[PDB]
Amino acid sequence: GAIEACLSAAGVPIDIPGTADYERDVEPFNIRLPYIPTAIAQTQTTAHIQSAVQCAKKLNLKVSAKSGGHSYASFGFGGENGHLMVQLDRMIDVISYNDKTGIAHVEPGARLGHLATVLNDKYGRAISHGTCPGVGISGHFAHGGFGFSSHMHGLAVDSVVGVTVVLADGRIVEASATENADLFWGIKGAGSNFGIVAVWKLATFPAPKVLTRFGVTLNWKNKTSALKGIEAVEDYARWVAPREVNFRIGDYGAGNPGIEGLYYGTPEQWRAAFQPLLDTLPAGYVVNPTTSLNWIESVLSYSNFDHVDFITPQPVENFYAKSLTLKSIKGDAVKNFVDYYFDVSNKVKDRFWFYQLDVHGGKNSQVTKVTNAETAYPHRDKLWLIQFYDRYDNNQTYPETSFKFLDGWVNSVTKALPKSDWGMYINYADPRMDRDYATKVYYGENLARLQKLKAKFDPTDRFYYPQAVRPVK
Ligand SMILES: *Cc1cc2c(nc3c(=O)[nH]c(=O)nc-3n2C[C@H](O)[C@H](O)[C@H](O)COP(=O)(O)OP(=O)(O)OC[C@H]2O[C@@H](n3cnc4c(N)ncnc43)[C@H](O)[C@@H]2O)c(*)c1C
Ligand SMILES: O=C1N[C@H](CO)[C@@H](O[C@@H]2O[C@H](CO)[C@@H](O)[C@H](O)[C@H]2O)[C@H](O)[C@H]1O
Ligand SMILES: O=C1N[C@H](CO)[C@@H](O[C@@H]2O[C@H](CO)[C@@H](O)[C@H](O)[C@H]2O)[C@H](O)[C@H]1O
Ligand SMILES: *[C@@H]1O[C@H](CO)[C@@H](O)[C@H](O)[C@H]1NC(C)=O
Ligand SMILES: [Cl-]
Ligand SMILES: [Cl-]
Ligand SMILES: [Cl-]
Ligand SMILES: [Cl-]
Ligand SMILES: [Zn+2]
Ligand SMILES: [Zn+2]
Ligand SMILES: [Zn+2]
Repeated sequence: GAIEACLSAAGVPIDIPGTADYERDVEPFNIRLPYIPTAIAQTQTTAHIQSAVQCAKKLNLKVSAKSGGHSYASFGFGGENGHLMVQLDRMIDVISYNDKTGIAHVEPGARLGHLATVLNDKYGRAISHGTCPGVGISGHFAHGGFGFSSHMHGLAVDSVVGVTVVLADGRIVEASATENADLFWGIKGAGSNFGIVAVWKLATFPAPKVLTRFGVTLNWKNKTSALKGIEAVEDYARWVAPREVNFRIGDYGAGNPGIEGLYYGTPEQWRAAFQPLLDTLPAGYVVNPTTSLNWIESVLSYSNFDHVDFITPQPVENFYAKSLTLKSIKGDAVKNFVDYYFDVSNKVKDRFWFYQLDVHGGKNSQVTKVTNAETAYPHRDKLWLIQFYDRYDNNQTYPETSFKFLDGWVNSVTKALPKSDWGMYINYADPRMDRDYATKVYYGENLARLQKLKAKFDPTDRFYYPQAVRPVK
């Protein structure tokens, strides 16, 4: 048909329904949420991306880029059927590395494990990003990107010093502090809104040689212990936690919470640094043996796979997820959170679920050294980044009634807070919110500026998806 002909006329490779490449490319990470693009352009160059955007304009189509395909909402498809999908995941190279500056230029289809492998093995370098090796660089970096080096070195987005971008009108432009700084600001936290990033330009650091993985089995057997433990962790996070300590509270055992973390330094330095928290934890915790690691080893250690260099998708999952970013969990919020934890969550046994309470902000958190005004990322004044995840087996249907489980847990916290105290993180995209509400919680104090920038760069909503920022002149 018309779109296939258009793409082929411009030399853009297209997927053919029924072939291996098509089946691979069209499969969402979240199989709860498949969409059917009108066509898939499997791009190899910037020029391909550009030509694909031209065809979209010619045929009046919406266009969506898919990088690693990890959108919890399948937004890489456009979050609905019938978009032109620009499939980026064969564009995987570290294009160049400058050893005077430590800056790398990277293609937009490189996955985190692959990015980390190439930068380590070829250049001895590292970037602070997420833990999942199959996550795409573009979705991740465009909206933040949090992991076990973030307390020490900041968000994935904070490594970004420039981009090459294909705009809605087909132009290719550079953005950085010194050129299209307004576009640059939007790309850094809300990047899916403003074009298709074709090259990431990224500051790196020397790959650390000395790292310690640590863990604490909390043994919170009841509401009271959990309430006291979460209070104690917030205290340590807000006022004490050194830069070198990166951690979260996680429960993957419906009642077996643990601290997991990464410390920049030796096991003995970790213990001394963490002791103030261990001293205030409810009694009964058990400190796990530490593991000594270098950089590449730490990448493998938190990956949940037997390798990290992914150039293909990871196995798919079938799930629903939600998020919160909070100034503080103290007060009725934690009370309500723990009530639900014990009276509802721990009795949910028909599928796997977890929460993670990530130490995102706090006095010594590198994430907080950037303010909300400085990039699109709006969560700089939030101490907690919280993930809620609800997963069924791939041979089951996610039940229509199951949504109320995560909805109720999140409501347990939000009902206790003024709206100004909390947001939501679009890297944990939750499609069950209308366009206005979603963008309000995803972008906080930066939404109004983002709406203007949207009117400037994508006034026809060419890159539309249901939780894109609205263009408002
Ligand atoms: C599946 C998965 C997700 C994880 C995991 N671990 C995370 C972690 O340790 N920290 C985090 O901060 N986040 C974690 N996430 C969530 C991911 O961060 C998000 O799901 C990312 O958005 C995934 O990025 P990507 O794989 O590239 O997702 P896509 O679905 O392809 O696109 C997302 C979004 O971005 C737009 N987009 C893609 N490509 C571009 C370009 N080049 N330019 C502009 N916009 C782009 C898409 O259109 C879509 O809107 C661990 C696991 C296992
Ligand atoms: O769905 C598809 N889409 C991809 C993207 O076009 C096709 O790949 C191409 O197939 C071409 C034709 O054989 C090869 O020359 C080229 O190297 C290869 O990338 C693949 O054969 C086809 O099944
Ligand atoms: O953002 C994220 N997203 C993914 C979800 O897509 C999480 O993966 C989970 O991490 C858990 C903790 O290791 C595992 O037990 C679980 O099986 C695995 O799916 C990962 O820990 C988290 O950082
Ligand atoms: C919770 O567990 C702790 C551990 O012993 C205990 O002190 C406490 O009595 C238990 N329950 C309550 C309601 O405190
Ligand atoms: Cl094929
Ligand atoms: Cl809409
Ligand atoms: Cl709309
Ligand atoms: Cl308007
Ligand atoms: Zn590789
Ligand atoms: Zn306290
Ligand atoms: Zn393997």
